[PDB]
Amino acid sequence: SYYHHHHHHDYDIPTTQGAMPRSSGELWGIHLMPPRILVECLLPNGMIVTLECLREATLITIKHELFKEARKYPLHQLLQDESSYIFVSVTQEAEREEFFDETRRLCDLRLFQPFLKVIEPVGNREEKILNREIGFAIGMPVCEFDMVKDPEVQDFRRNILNVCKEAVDLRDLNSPHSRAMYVYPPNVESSPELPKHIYNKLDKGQIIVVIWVIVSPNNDKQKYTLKINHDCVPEQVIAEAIRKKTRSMLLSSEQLKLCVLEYQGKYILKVCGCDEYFLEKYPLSQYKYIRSCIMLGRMPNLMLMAKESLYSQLPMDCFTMPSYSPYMNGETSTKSLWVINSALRIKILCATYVNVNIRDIDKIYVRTGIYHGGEPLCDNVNTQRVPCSNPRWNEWLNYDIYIPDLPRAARLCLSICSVCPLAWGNINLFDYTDTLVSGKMALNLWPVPHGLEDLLNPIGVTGSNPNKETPCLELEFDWFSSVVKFPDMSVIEEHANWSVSREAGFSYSHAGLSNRNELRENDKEQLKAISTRDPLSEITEQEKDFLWSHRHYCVTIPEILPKLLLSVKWNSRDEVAQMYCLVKDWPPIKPEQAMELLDCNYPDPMVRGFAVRCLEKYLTDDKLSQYLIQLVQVLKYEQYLDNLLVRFLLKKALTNQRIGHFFFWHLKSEMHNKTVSQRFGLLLESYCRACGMYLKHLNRQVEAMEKLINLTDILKQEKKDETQKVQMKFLVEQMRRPDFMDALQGFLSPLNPAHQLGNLRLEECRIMSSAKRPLWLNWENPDIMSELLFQNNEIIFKNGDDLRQDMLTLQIIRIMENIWQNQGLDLRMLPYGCLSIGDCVGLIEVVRNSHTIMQIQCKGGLLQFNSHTLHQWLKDKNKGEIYDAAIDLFTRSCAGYCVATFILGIGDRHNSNIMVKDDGQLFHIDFGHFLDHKKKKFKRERVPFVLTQDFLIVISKGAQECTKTREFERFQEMCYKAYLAIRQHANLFINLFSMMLGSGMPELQSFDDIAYIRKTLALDKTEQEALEYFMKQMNDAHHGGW
Amino acid sequence: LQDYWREEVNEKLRDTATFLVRDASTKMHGDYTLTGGNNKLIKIFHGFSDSSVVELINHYLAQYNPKLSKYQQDQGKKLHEYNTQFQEKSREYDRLYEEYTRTSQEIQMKRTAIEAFNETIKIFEEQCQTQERYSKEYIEKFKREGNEKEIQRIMHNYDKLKSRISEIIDSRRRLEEDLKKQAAEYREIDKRMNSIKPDLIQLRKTRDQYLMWEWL
Ligand SMILES: O=C(NO)c1ccccc1
Ligand SMILES: O=C(NO)c1ccccc1
Repeated sequence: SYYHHHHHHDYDIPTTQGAMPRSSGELWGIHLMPPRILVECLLPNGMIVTLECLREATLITIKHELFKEARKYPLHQLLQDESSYIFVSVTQEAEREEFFDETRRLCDLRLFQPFLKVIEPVGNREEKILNREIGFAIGMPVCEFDMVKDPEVQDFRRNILNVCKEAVDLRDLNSPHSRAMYVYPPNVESSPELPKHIYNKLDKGQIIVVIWVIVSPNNDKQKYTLKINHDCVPEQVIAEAIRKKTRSMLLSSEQLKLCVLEYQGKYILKVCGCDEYFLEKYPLSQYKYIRSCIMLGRMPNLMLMAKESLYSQLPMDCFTMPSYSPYMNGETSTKSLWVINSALRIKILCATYVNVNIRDIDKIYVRTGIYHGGEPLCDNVNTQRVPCSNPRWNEWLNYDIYIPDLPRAARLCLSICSVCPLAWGNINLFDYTDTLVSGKMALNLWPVPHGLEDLLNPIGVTGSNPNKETPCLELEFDWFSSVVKFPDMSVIEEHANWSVSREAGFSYSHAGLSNRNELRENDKEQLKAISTRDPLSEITEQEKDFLWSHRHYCVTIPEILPKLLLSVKWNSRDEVAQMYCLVKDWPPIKPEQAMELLDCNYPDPMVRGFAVRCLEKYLTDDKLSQYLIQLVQVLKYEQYLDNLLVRFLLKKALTNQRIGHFFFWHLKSEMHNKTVSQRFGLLLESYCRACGMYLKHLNRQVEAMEKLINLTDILKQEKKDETQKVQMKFLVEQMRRPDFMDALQGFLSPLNPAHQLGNLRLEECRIMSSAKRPLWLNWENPDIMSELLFQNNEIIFKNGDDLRQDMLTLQIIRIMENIWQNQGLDLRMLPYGCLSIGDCVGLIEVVRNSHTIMQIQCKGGLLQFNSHTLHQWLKDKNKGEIYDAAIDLFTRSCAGYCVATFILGIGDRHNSNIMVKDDGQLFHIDFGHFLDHKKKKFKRERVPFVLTQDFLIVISKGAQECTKTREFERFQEMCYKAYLAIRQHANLFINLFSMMLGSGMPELQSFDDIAYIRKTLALDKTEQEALEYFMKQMNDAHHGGW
Repeated sequence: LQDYWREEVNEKLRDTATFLVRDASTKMHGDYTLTGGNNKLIKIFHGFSDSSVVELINHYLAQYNPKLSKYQQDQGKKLHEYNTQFQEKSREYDRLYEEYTRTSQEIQMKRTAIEAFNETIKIFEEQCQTQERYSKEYIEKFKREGNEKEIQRIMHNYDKLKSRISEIIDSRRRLEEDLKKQAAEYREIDKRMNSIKPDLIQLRKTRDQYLMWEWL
C-alpha cells in the first residue's frame, strides 16, 4: 500500500560508501611495518644476507649487526672496515637514496621494498648531499629538478639565487642583532596609537607589567611589578625594572643612574612561556602580546633575558651557493614584433585521443581564442572532423589581430568540445625570454573542472599538463624567417610619444568625441564617482572611452588606475604603449589597491611590476603576513617562473622568519597539486637553501606531520568499524613507540612557531568523535616560565577535511575584527588558528573552556530543553560585577558574528556550530561553504546566524519579551555600525576573494561567485538603502524585531 | 515595455556565443542597460530616448563604435520530476568525478611504483654480477682446498638471488597489467561524463524553462 507494490530491481545493498584525499606509508603497500621485519642486505661481494631487524632500529644498529653477520657469510676479507661504508635503497618517490644520517630508523626511510645495499660515500662532499634535507622538507627530490630540460626552470634555479644571496647579507649587516631580528622579528600591530576603548582600561595610559628574573640558585624567579606608560619602549621598561633591583639606602640617586645605564643595554625583553621577544623601538602596547594583555584583563609577564644568553642560541646561517653555480651581439639579431606584417594564424593538427562515446555525441572540434585574461578577438572554432573517432584536422585558424598589436601578456587559449568542453589548455604566445613563440608544440590537456560549463577556460593554468597520458594536441605557430622579439622599452616609449603628438593635431570632428585639453567640471566629478566604485562593478563601454580619453587627467587621482587599465584596449598597440608610459611614472598607491592589480584581471608585466613597487614601499611586514595567503595564490597568475612578485616574496620570507614560516607551509600545502608542483617546488627549493637553520626546524615539523598523516590513515582505513576503545588502544600503543616519541616531541607548533611543543602528554591525547578521526594532541610547553602562559599546548590534527575554506573565512573574520576595532567599534571575534598543510590535512588551535551551545544544554538537562539554560549556565560562571561584563562580551561577540556570517553567507548556524567560552564570549566554528554554495540546488540571500530565543535572553539579561529591551537596542546599533564599517572597506574584501580564484576551491571558481558579497553589502544601492536592506533581511529571518 | 527583463543577467548570458536589456544600479546614474564584438556593457543613456526606447533596439553595430526572451510554451510537478532528474543526474556526474579523480591519483601512484620496481630490479641485476667478479676471482681453486666448503654455499646465494629477482619482475608485471585495467577504467569513466555533460546541461536548461514559469 505504501509503494503501490512497486519493486526496485536494480536495488541491492551488498556493498551499497555514503553510509559511514586518499600518501603511502613506511613501506610500499603497507602503512606500518611489522615490529620485526626481514631486510635483504646487498654488499660489495654479491652476497644478499637477509637480516631480521626491528621496525624502529637505526641504520647504525643494523650496520654494526650486519658487520657481525657478514663474518658468518663467505668472502669476508675484501669487505672493508664498516666505517668505510654507507647504506642506500630505492624509496617510494622512486629514487636511489644514500643514507648518511644513520641515526635514522628503518620506518623513517620511506623504503618501498624492504632492502638495503652497502656502498662507499661516492662524492666526498657529503655536506653537500644534504639536499636530502631540502627534498624532504619540499616533499620531492631535488635531483628531480636537475633532470628537467626546459631552460626556464634551469634559468630560474640559477637566477633566483640573486635574491637568496642578497637577503642573507641583509641578515648579517648589524649581526648578531639583525640575526635575532630575522629569527625573532617583533610581533607588533599596524597602528602605534590605540583605539579609545582600549585606552580607557589603563587610567591616563599606564599598564601594570611584571618583569621577571632568574639568578643563583637559578631555580628561583623574581617579580618586579612596574607601572609604566603603555607607550614607553622596552629599553625604558628594562630600565625601571633595574631601578627596582638595585634601589637601596646605600646607593645615592646619582650612583643609581650610572648603575642603570650600564645594566640597561645588556638585557632584552621576552614574553614568559613562548619565544616572542621585544627587540626594537616600539611602544609596549604596539606589541601584540601587550595590546592582547590589556584587552583580556591580564598583567604582562615579560622576562629579563641577557642578550648574551639570547645571542648564545642564534646559529650562524652561512648560506652556500649550489653546483648550479647593452648588446655585444650587434643590434637586431632578431626581428622586433612590430616589424612583422600579418594577422595571427595558428595550425591545429591532431589530438592523439579523446575519450568519447561514438553513439551518444554527434560531433567534436578544437575551439581557440587569443586572450589577455578577457578576450581581444572573435573565438576561432575549427571545422568538425573525424567526430568522436580518430579526430585530426590540419587547418590554419586566422585570428583578426595584426601581430604588432599582440600585448606582452597575450595567450592562446583552447579546448575541444561537443555538440560542452572535453579537455583544455592554454599557451603563452611569448616565451619568458620575450620571444614570440614559433614552430610546433605538444600541448597535453587538462581535464575540465567540475562546475565549469564554459567552453574555453582562460583562467586555468597556462602550460601543458605534465601527465603525458592525456589528450595531446599538436599545433604549429607561424614562423617569420627569423626569431621574433617583443619590442624593447626604448622602442615602445618612442611610439607612445608619436601617438601622443599625432593626437594633438587631429580633425575638429571625430565621430563626435568617440575615444578622444577640455577640463569639464561635471566630468571631473564623474571620474571620482567611478574611481570609488567597487572592483566588480562592471564598466560601460561609454565609461571606458570616457575614462580612456581623460587618461592624462586620471594621474591626479592615482586610485582610479584599476578602472582606467580595464578600459584600455590591449589589442591596440598604440593605446597600450601610452598606458605603459603613464604607469612608468604613475605615483604609488595603497597596498590594498596594488593587490587588486595582482589578480587575474591584470596579467600585464608593467601593470604588475608597479603593484610590486607599491608593496615594496608601503606594505609592512605585518600587513604582508596578514595578506600572505593571497600573495602566494597570486604567484600562479604570473606568466613565468622568474618574476618581480616571486623575488619580492622570497626576499621578504628570507628577511623575516615568521613570514618565511607560513610562506613555506602555504607553498608546501599545495605541493601535491601537479599544476603548481613545479613553480612552487622550485620556489620552496630556493627558500630552503637560503633560510638557514630554520630548515632543520621545518624538517622536524614536516617529519611530524608525516607520522600523524600516516597514523590517521591507518585509523581511517583499517581501524574503522572498530570501537573507539580499540582505536584508542591502538593510538596510544603507536604513540609510545620510540620513532613516534622521537618524531612527535620537541618541535615547533606550525600554527605558531612561537610556541614550542615539548613532550607528548599521552594521558590527554585522544581520537575525537568525528568520522575523520581527528587527533586531539597535547604537549608540555618546555618554556622555563610556562606557568605564566599555558602549561599545556593542545592542537587538533585533522586528516579528513579541506581546511582552506575555513582558513580564508578565519582570515576575513580577523580583517573585519581589525577594521572594527581601529574604527572604534569593539566587537570581539575569535578567529582561532587553522592551517592547511596538505591535501585536506591540517591543524586547528583549540580553545580551552569553550563548549557548543548543544553541550551547554545537556549540562542543563533534567522532555524539553529550556532556552534559559544558556543564560543560567553563563551566570554560573560569571557572578557579581563580573556578570554585567560577561553579558557585554557575549553581546559584543554575537553582533560581530551576526554581521560577518551574514555578509560572507557562511553555512547555516545550528547549536553544534556555535560555541561559548566560560567568560561569556560567543564564536563560530566549522564554517563550511562561504558564499552560499548551497544554492546550486534552489534572491535576497539568507541570514545564516538566526538568533534563537536562547541568545536573545542572554543579550537582554534574564528577560521576558526580550526584543523590546534597551540591551537589544544597543545590540542592534552595534550591528548597524559594524555592517556599515565593513561596507566602507568593501574593496579589500572584493579583492581578497578575487585573489583566491587561483586556488581550486569549488566555492570560488569565478567572479560571479563573489557576486553574493556585493548583494549582501548592497553596494549598487546607497548606504541608507543598504542599512534598510540589512534591517529588512534581519527582520525577515527572526520573524520580527528589526 | 514589459509586454526586456546585473549578476543574474551575467548568469543568463552564460553559455551564449546575443543581447538583452536590463534596469540600472542607481536611478540617478542612468535609465537602463543593454549588454559579436565580445559581450560588453552598453548604457541606455547613450531627455530619455531619442525613437521611443524599443524603436532603437529593433533598429540594431559598427555604425558608431570602431570595435563593433522566449516565453517557453514550446514542448508544479514538472519541476519536481525534472529537478529530481537533474539532481539525481547531477548526483551521478559528481559520483563519477570522485571516481575519475581517485583513479587518476591511483594511476600515478602505479607508474611511480613501477619506476621504483625498475630501479630496485636494476640493483639486483647489478648484484648478481658483483659476485661473478669476486666469486670467480675465487673459482681459481675449483675442486681442492678442503674440497667444496666454500663452493657449495656460494651457489645457494646465487640461486636465491635469481629466484628473488624473478618474484620482483613478477610483482611489477602484475602491477603493469593492474595499471592497464585502470587506464582503461579511467578512459571509460571520462567517456560517460562526456555523454552525461550535455544531457545534464539540457536538463538544467529544460528545468530553466519551468524554473521561471516545498518539492525541491
Ligand atoms: O593601429 C593603428 N594604426 O594606424 C590605428 C588604429 C585605430 C586608430 C588609429 C590608429
Ligand atoms: O542536535 C541538535 N542540535 O541543535 C538538534 C537537531 C535537531 C533538532 C533540534 C536539535
